[PDB]
Order: sequence, then structure tokens, then C-alpha cells
Amino acid sequence: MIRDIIRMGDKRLLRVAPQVTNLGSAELHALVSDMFETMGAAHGVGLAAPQIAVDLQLMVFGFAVPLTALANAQIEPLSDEMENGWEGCLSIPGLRAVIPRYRYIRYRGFAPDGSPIEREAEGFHARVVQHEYDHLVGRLYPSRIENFDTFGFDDVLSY
Ligand SMILES: O=C(O)C[C@@H](Cc1ccccc1)C(=O)SCC(=O)c1ccccc1
Ligand code: NI
Ligand code: NI
Repeated sequence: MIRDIIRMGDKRLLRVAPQVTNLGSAELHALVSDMFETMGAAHGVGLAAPQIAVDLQLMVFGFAVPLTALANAQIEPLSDEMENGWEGCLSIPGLRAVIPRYRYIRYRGFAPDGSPIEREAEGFHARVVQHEYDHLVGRLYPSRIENFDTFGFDDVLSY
């Protein structure tokens, strides 16, 4: 089932989400399936559960980036190197900005069946994971913009 994506300004995007405690369950598998469908219908490359008003540490992502469902994610930078790049948000439709993110990270958590996930990622892969992770702690990308000249509507931006 395709779910409604809530828009920036909804208080529910500002919450710090609790952990998933139903790994391996039918309930979690159906929510994840819904998230992939939803992300797919909106043409996203990532979607966090708070964006469909589900208060859980859960994201889906991938596109080149392997299709992944990640519960209880933890991230750690693998160096201090930052990189700028374009980001948009399905909860902020039409807009984009340039945002600095760690170029290199490791992320860990669990697949929806309960098996552990732990990966090194770089570049766009790493950026997507950082972006979704931010949702789980009630943070959106405008609060990370450094250069406001880059923030604007997709169809008009020239930077
Ligand atoms: O809205 C989210 O939390 C999903 C989001 C993820 C994202 C894209 C690019 C960089 C970081 C995070 C989107 O998929 S935005 C919608 C979109 O069509 C898009 C934007 C930029 C690049 C590729 C796709
Ligand atoms: Ni369907
Ligand atoms: Ni470098």
C-alpha cells in the first residue's frame, strides 16, 4: 500500500524515533514493503519511516546503491573529510540545496529479517544514508545548508 508522505512543517518529522523491536515479524515486513512501494511511487532513492508518520528507526534506500531496508541504524564517519552535493526531500517537494556530508562512513543495523548489516560507504551512497538517518533524529536538510545561494526550486536552479 502506497502511504502518504508528510510535508515539512509536520511535527511528526521533528521526533526522535524509537527502535524497531519486531525484527522478523509479518508486521515489519508489510511496513517495509509499503515503504519500498511508497519510495518507488515518489521516485525517491531513500525514505525514512517518519516521513510516512511512522515513529520508528527504519529506512529504505537504493537505486549505484543496493536496495536495502535498514532498522536501528548507527553511523560513524571513517574520516573527517566533507563533501558537498545536491539533496532534495520528498517531504519538501520541488526544492533542493547543496549540503555537506561525510564522504566516508560505516553504517550498521539490521535487515528486517533480523540479520545484521554493516557496510562501508562513500559518496552518494553515504549521503543518502546520512540524509535518512537525520530523519530518525528529527533533522531536515535546511538546517544543514551553509550556502543559501544553492537553495532553490529544482526547475529554476543554475548553481
Ligand atoms: O526524502 C528523503 O528522505 C528521500 C530523498 C533522498 C536523497 C536524495 C538525494 C540526496 C540525499 C538524499 C529523495 O529521493 S529526493 C527526490 C529525488 O527525486 C532525487 C533528488 C536528488 C537526487 C536523486 C533523486
Ligand atoms: Ni500496492
Ligand atoms: Ni578527497
